[PDB]
Amino acid sequence: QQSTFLFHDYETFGTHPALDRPAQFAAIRTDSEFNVIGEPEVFYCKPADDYLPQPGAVLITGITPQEARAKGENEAAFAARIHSLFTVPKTCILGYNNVRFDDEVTRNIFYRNFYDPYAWSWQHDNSRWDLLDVMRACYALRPEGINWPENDDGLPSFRLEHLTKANGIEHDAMADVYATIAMAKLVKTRQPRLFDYLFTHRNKHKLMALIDVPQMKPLVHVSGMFGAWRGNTSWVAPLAWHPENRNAVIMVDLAGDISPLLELDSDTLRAVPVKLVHINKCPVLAQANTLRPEDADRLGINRQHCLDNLKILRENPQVREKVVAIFAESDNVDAQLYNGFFSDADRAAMKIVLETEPRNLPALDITFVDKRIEKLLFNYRARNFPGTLDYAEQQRWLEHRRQVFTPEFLQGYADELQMLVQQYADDKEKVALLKALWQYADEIVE
Ligand SMILES: [Mg+2]
Repeated sequence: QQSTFLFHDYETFGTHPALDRPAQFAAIRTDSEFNVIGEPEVFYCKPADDYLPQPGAVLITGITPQEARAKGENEAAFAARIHSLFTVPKTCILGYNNVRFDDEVTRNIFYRNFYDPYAWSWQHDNSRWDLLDVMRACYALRPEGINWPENDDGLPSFRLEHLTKANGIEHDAMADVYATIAMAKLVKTRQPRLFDYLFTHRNKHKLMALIDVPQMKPLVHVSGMFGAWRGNTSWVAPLAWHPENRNAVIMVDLAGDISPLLELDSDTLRAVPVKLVHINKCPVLAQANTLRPEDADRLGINRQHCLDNLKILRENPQVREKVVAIFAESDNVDAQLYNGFFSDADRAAMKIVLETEPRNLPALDITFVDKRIEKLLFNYRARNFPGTLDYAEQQRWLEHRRQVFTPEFLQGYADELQMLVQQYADDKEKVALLKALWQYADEIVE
């Protein structure tokens, strides 16, 4: 294989990557230089009948539940197609905001449909990357040559549509994917060394090399959690590694007020200028001098304050033990991805479910230990393969739907639609989508 990039993007029916359902996936493969080498891959996911989309999401995407249902395949087949693209060897799977959103959608789709939620991103020399934190890093650290738009609040905006507009990039189903490729080419051209640096440091071992806990060696870190008001940037120092999470290091934000850290106990601590950096999540980290004096000035970052805090922290190493202590501590199976890793035996069993013909599942005679699996398998069969359900199973599914579609939920859904149709009365496209959402809800739930 040669190294490739797979740019992708989901449209979904709501904001929650587990509890809302996907609507559409789009992707295209490029070579290592961002030349398109594949065909556009665009397809839909039929939503199961235990779900109503968030009206807000449909207003954004323009994709109705009727359209995804008519054009889509079941989530099992949707998952299969995405897994086949993602597991091509030597693929860097990337998008725009995928680390915090799309990748969580992928993990949950794989989880619900009996794929490994994690292996795709690293096996066969694969990786992931995310152009959102690349753009944020450019603004903070190397803003030359790119136009940086402000939003209506007066803050720098990193919405993809704003950055393409501001930089002369033309921006159907493939719009977002092609815009993301355009942004990658933009940074590679205008900030070549930073682009190379950020690409190389997507690798967790390269990130590890930057981390010197004994010395509390300061680093620049660009993170959306720091806020657009300071260009999402600060100087941080590593205090300790997370006592449970092998991939998380506990950083102190040196720009913060460290008083609570010094003069408060770990229980009270559990603002507090502590954050986890997850080395498997493409965090932006670099040597402290990567943030140049002019840019620190521009972003309002106070170097002396950071250095004074760093000095205090180094002179008080008992703070390390303190922060380690901080981190030393629903019944919906769809929400339970992070309730733990499955055992080896359970993954083996789940693989048999995956590789068994849907018509043969009712007679499958395997054993699971993890308590999530019985429910995962029932939902998987009832959502994807409802013609294979026996009478008792149909009754179970009917009860499931009744438990989702509570009186409070249905009333609130009707209320939201009626509110939105008044609010958007002058937008004829939106009014039409809302009427479609009402009609779908009438069919599914009333
Ligand atoms: Mg997106």
